[PDB]
Amino acid sequence: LKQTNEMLRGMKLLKLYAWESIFCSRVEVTRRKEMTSLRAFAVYTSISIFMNTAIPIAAVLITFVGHVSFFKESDLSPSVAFASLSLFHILVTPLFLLSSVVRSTVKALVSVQKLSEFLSSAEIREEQCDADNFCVQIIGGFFTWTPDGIPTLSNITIPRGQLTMIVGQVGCGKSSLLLATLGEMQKVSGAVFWNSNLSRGPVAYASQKPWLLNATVEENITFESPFNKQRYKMVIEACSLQPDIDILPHGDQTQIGERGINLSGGQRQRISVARALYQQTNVVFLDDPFSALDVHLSDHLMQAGILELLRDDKRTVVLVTHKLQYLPHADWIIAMKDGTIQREGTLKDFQRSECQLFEHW
Amino acid sequence: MLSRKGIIPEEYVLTRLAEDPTEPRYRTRERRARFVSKKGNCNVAHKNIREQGRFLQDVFTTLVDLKWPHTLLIFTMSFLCSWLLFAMVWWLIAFAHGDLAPGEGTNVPCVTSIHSFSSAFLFSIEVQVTIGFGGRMVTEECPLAILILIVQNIVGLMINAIMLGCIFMKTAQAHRRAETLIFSKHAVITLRHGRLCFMLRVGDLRKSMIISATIHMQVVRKTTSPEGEVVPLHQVDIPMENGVGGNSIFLVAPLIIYHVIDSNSPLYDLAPSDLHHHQDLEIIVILEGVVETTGITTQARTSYLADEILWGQRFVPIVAEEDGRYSVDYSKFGNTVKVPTPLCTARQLDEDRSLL
Amino acid sequence: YALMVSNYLNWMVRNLADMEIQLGAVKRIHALLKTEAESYEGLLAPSLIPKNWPDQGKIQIQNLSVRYDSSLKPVLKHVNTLISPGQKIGICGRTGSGKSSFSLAFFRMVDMFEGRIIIDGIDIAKLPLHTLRSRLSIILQDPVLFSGTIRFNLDPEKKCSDSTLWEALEIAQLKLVVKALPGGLDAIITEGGENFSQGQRQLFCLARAFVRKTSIFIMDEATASIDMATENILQKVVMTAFADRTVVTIAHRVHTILSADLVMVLKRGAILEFDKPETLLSQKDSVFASFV
Amino acid sequence: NKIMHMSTSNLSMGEMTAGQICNLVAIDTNQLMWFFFLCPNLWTMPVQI
Amino acid sequence: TGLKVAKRLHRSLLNRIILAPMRFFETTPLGSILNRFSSDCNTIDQHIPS
Ligand SMILES: CCCCCCCCCCCCCCCCCC(=O)OC[C@H](COP(=O)(O)OC[C@H](N)C(=O)O)OC(=O)CCCCCCCCCCCCCCCCC
Ligand SMILES: CCOc1cc(CC(=O)N[C@@H](CC(C)C)c2ccccc2N2CCCCC2)ccc1C(=O)O
Ligand SMILES: Nc1ncnc2c1ncn2[C@@H]1O[C@H](COP(=O)(O)OP(=O)(O)OP(=O)(O)O)[C@@H](O)[C@H]1O
Ligand SMILES: Nc1ncnc2c1ncn2[C@@H]1O[C@H](COP(=O)(O)OP(=O)(O)OP(=O)(O)O)[C@@H](O)[C@H]1O
Ligand SMILES: [K+]
Repeated sequence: LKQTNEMLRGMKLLKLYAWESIFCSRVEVTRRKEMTSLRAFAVYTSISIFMNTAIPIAAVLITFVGHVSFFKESDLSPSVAFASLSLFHILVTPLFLLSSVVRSTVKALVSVQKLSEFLSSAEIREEQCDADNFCVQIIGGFFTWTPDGIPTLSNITIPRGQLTMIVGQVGCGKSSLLLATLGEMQKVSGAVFWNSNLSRGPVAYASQKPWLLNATVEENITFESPFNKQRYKMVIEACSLQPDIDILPHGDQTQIGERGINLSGGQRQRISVARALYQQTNVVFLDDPFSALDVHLSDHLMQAGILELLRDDKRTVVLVTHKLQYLPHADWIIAMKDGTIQREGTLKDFQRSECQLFEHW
Repeated sequence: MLSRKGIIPEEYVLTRLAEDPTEPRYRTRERRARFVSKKGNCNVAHKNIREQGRFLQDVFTTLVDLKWPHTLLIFTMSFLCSWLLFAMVWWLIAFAHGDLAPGEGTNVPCVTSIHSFSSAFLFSIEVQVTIGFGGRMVTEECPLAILILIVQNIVGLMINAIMLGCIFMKTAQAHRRAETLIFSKHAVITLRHGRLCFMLRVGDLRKSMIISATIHMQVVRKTTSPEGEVVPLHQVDIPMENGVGGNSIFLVAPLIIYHVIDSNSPLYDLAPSDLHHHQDLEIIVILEGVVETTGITTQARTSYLADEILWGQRFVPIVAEEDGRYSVDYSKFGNTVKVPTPLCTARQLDEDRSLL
Repeated sequence: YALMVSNYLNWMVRNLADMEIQLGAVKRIHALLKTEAESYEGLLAPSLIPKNWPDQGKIQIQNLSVRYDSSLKPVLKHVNTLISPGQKIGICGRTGSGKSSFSLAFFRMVDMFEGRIIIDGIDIAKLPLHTLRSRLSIILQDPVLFSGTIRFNLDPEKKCSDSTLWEALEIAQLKLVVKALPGGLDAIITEGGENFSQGQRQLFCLARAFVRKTSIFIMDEATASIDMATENILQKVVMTAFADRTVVTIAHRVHTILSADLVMVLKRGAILEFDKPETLLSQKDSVFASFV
Repeated sequence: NKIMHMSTSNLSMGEMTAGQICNLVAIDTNQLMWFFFLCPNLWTMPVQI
Repeated sequence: TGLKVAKRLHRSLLNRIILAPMRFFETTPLGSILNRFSSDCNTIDQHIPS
């Protein structure tokens, strides 16, 4: 089934290539290998049917033959024989089905064991264990991924209306730091404080790996939110999803996402980050919207949407992206290198360090 | 045993999405509930009602207001059971006194010439229905026999009295259970004398006309007040645009219930855009009155939806003046035909007068 | 027998419902078997009418007419053009009604209310669909790789030559990657083609030339066609074209279509004027305006 | 409910992927369900025999 | 009989799909094709004979 789904996914290429006949033979050969195993299922279920259908007959044969010929206990009166015949039917149902009961009990023991191990697996950290706004105050900074064994992240140190932008290399504690801030990482030491002014409140999120449901385009974008005509239209224009929703056969009702309509990495990233903007919460967290997209002008459209949203709502935005089009202009940069935080260095403060300021521009 | 599920595999499956079938029957049903039906059978769920106690008078009233074939069965069963119950106890008394015993001339039975239960059944029939043949009759010195005879007569009188009362009130009231009042399935909004008017047709299917017919029209809408009030089924009464402003209507030949939509009228903002089925704009027309023959007040409500209202249509004329009398073509009673008319909004229509 | 009548009747009804449910599966498959088939093979003499392989790259058109969605066919109506071997006949027109007109009708896998196409004198339309497509190398738009033997993805099922095609394809693109590819001749563990990039499959499409000595390329550029990858693609294509190949290109990228000897700008089934330098871009006020 | 409290670490997401957990719901819970269907019969069948 | 019918029926279905036109793939959803090729096939393969 996995082999043939890949075959039919690339229908246009296979049909045009005139390779459909060759590839059909490959699927047929696999079925022929499976047909031998299917023979065993069919052959051995006949034995089950035969045994179920011929065991009661054999039991009746030996009982009556033994009583009448060999043992000769008494005569074969109609009353005793047919009362016993009915008893054979009533008693052969459980004698035949007791095997399946034992198998069900054995499967139940296995199933409960597996569920018990799942219920006793790793669990996330328990909740609640002059910025003058929703702020993040980090001083200690001793986090890690695994609950135990070689902690890695350490010395992490980092208000509203703040377009903070963490910049760094691959693997230098960029996405892990954001995940640790969200509260889904393991704490070793320190004290991270969440200040709520407008335990943490709702946070918009768009991870590096795009995540989609299997629902309509508007349903995927809304994420269990009331439909707003102006808001829904505004986000898609910023994300430039109008051509992409038009090419869809149903328009804005196609089953977009996993187990739905196949898409591309760039399109998934845009819609994933688009949903975060629609969230319209006190804080907004983003993680490299253009990392998987090689778009040249869509970054400008994203900048227009971000700047318009930032002016309108002043929600805290941490846009951690490696895009060198709006890096040094009006951004609260901060660099974490080699799996360690370095400094909350502003644009003017970065020149004091003079590490990699000239690389961007 | 003989079932396919001798052993359940319970294996996981991988079936891709296929939701919409060929038949659109899944989304075909989209009807919205109404608090008054077209046939006048209003249906509102009076859920969570305080448990008012039930009384035996309700059962007695249900006997009075039953149907005709059911009343015959109830009373036939009542009469037959009454005779049978008393025949049984008559048999007991005769048995307990030795009357049912073999022949003996010394004793005087409590009931003369009572031998079997068949005679006991016949004796009870004669006593309760008061036929009184006299071959089987009561005797003296048996006080229980006198007592039951009194009880049977008293019971028989009350049972007969109920039957007469039930029959007497049946002929009076059940005659007034017929509704021969027909409205129009679909109403119209037309242009009469320059002013927009909402019109519907109502006729009488009974020769005897309804005396003092009063018409009440109400717009039902979930009108949330600007101050903050919210009401789910607010009813706004609508005038009639009659010759005197009253609610009196004469019903001989069907007429058009035309109301001029003005500033006072809530329909001042009616538009064909808000005429779709899923719009909360419903009209209720109620023509109360009393039928001359019986004297019982009659009511016949009807509900018109926005989808059931046809904008810019005219009712077909009905009454043709023949040589001797007037001809009514009830076949074309509720048939509405189009006519070139303005299709703007009555609120927007005020500009036309202002412009002119 | 009377005692068992009860449970017999119950299980006859229950199994009948199960068969009624499970007999709908065969009903669904019969609906699938009722689909139509266009044409297994054409009506021609296979002895001398066709040739072994069109290594030239010349195609002749006699009032070509295309059809799709028979209610309306506004694409490729009575268009006639000639094919020049070794050139770059670029195609780029209106995004909505002129982008994928020629591309859809090229491989005879679509309807045609009229038309006549012959390749090097042999009857393309009259020849079988599989036979016609057997010797017509093409290119894709999105990166698709059949999981399994990666060599079988590139090399054909027949596998006339292994080392020569392998070395030539490596030189065409990713020589170090192909030579150092752990898959080798078998290359069974494709793993969905995670290791390969988007443009690598295009070289496999080009491998058909080394596979089948087919001059004509049905090219198409989309899905992040980088400048460097295109230049490598262009370098391999022009090297192949100089020897025996003939290039046909359709894409919406301005840079790819700018460096074209001719042009086939198509809008709603109408082809614009074709001239040598970018179809006379300087004189024309339509292609030049849209280019910038 | 345990899924909501579950951790999204690489070890807790690779060894037990979404499919493994989803398959457990489908397969394992149905197996336990059917055992409760057949549980009264397990204690009764010996009595009938 | 059930086993051999399933073996014969599957081969016929696949040999019919290879002859399908381009409009058939571009109009009919793949999920419906997979359903009739996987779910329907499994029933005939395993449960239909029983
Ligand atoms: C010479 C002989 C001639 C014989 C000819 C006929 C003699 C007639 C005698 C006059 C009295 C007979 C009464 C008959 C009543 C007929 C129907 C009638 O009027 O009932 C109506 C009333 C009340 O009952 P209800 O409506 O169910 O009330 C419940 C509820 N709350 C309601 O109001 O709707 O009325 C009642 O129904 C009465 C309520 C009493 C409640 C007591 C409950 C048990 C009653 C029976 C046992 C009595 C107690 C034990 C006595 C022992 C004596 C040794
Ligand atoms: C969806 C299954 O839901 C059921 C669940 C039950 C309870 C039950 O013991 N079941 C298994 C038994 C085991 C040992 C095979 C079974 C399944 C299919 C057919 C018959 C049977 N045996 C039942 C006991 C007597 C002999 C036959 C009954 C009936 C149903 C039902 O609505 O079909
Ligand atoms: N979920 C995880 N569990 C355990 N270790 C992890 C996890 N994610 C990352 N790591 C380890 O920590 C290192 C840093 O990961 P991190 O997510 O901080 O990188 P990054 O710079 O944000 O990456 P990217 O380029 O994907 O944005 C990784 O190279 C890996 O060794
Ligand atoms: N000739 C008639 N006799 C009796 N009732 C009539 C007659 N004409 C109309 N009605 C009643 O008037 C209402 C609708 O009037 P109209 O003239 O539009 O009939 P209609 O469109 O044929 O109605 P329907 O579909 O309900 O039968 C209905 O309640 C219908 O029973
Ligand atoms: K009398």
